[PDB]
Amino acid sequence: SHMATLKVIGVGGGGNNAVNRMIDHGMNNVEFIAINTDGQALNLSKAESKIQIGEKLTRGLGAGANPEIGKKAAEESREQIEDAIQGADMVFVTSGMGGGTGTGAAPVVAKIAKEMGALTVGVVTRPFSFEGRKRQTQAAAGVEAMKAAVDTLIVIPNDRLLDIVDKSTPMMEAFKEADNVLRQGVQGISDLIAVSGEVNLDFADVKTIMSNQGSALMGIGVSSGENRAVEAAKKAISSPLLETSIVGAQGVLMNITGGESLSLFEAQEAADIVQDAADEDVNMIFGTVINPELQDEIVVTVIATGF
Ligand SMILES: Nc1nc2c(ncn2[C@@H]2O[C@H](COP(=O)(O)CP(=O)(O)O)[C@@H](O)[C@H]2O)c(=O)[nH]1
Ligand SMILES: [K+]
Repeated sequence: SHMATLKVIGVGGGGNNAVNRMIDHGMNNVEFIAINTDGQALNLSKAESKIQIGEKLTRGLGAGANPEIGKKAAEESREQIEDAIQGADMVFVTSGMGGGTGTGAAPVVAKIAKEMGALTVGVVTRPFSFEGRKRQTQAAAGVEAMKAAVDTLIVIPNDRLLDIVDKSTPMMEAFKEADNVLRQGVQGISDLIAVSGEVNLDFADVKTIMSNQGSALMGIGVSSGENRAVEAAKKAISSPLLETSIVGAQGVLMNITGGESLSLFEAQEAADIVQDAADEDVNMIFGTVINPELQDEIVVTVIATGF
């Protein structure tokens, strides 16, 4: 009764890319769905479920950077999108904003998922500044449309990738770092749903922290040794890639996983790190999992909303 069905939906080129790379990484008990106008992109997708939208509009090509085409394509394929989502308790929609299919279709996909009762999370990118103003303006319109259609939204400005690379870092490695935001969020929620805790949080706690909230932060931190709880908590909340930082969070789900050495003192330390960084009076849903396979490692999972 506890095993909520999670689906990750990539919409458009960048979304499809993220799905392919997450499948390559390995991720079980999550169903992947690839949605695109671009038939050739879908032919290369590794997702078990593929939905080609807008064939009568685009003749099987991509949207050619036109959000109107992405929106029309998704609206006309509503039933096929519904069929793929059916059964979902939680849907993550990922897309690169600024082109046509992601910008236009991802908000339609999210609205369909929300009206099917799924807890609906968007994780989307904004374009690099070097792509120019029209891409950014189109992306802004997509982001606003996404915000209206999801329960929670995580935006990754691609310009932040320029903050974490050196002059040689392969573009594909930078893209994998952006992928981690979505992948680790999904994994942390999957683990929370599946693993019974000593202070047990479940999918109903996820729904409470995320339903109808707007901006969100999802983070995981892992540390060991001295100060592990503080360091893990800091890692969970500190991503350089996020538009929405922890500052201003008024609601937090925090789950700590450790071995039998997990101390009460360090749990409070981790909670205090999150509360202080939010710089608000935070309402916390606190959970603890004891994994005796763990020795000195501690894992802190954070979901923050209420901005
Ligand atoms: N981090 C990241 N950003 C991407 C990727 N592909 C594309 N983008 C970005 O997503 C934007 C839209 O590209 P797209 O290929 O998704 C256009 P469409 O949705 O029409 O297919 C691009 O302008 C670019 O900013 C990607 O794999 N990783
Ligand atoms: K649980």
